[PDB]
Amino acid sequence: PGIVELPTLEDLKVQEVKVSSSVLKAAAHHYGAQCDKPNKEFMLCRWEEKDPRRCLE
Amino acid sequence: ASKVKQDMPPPGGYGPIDYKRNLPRRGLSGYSMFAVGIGTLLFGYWSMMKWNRERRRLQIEDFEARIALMP
Repeated sequence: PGIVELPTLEDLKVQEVKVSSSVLKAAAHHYGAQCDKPNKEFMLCRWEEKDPRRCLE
Repeated sequence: ASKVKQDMPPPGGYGPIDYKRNLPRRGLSGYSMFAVGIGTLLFGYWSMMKWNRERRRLQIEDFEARIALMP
């Protein structure tokens, strides 16, 4: 029934945010205030496409 | 040939001895106890109201932190 398309391992690499959960919780309110626009763009893409392979950028 | 000496009651008489039932009343009225209980209940209700509303606000704050972190 057709092959499944998958991104290459090179396409999945990105600079990683490597702080623990407590750091994120401490900074969460200001992070949601400051980085709102790209996060909302990503969530809209995610909930409209219904496919994680289309919202990687 | 001295006087007769025998175990006997003392001159005049022995002191009166109690025998009747003695159970004092020793209590508050029912109205006072009911009033104290109802007052305690109302005070507890109001304190719990304040604390539960504060806890609801705290839960909302934590949920908002999770929402911020989700993307």
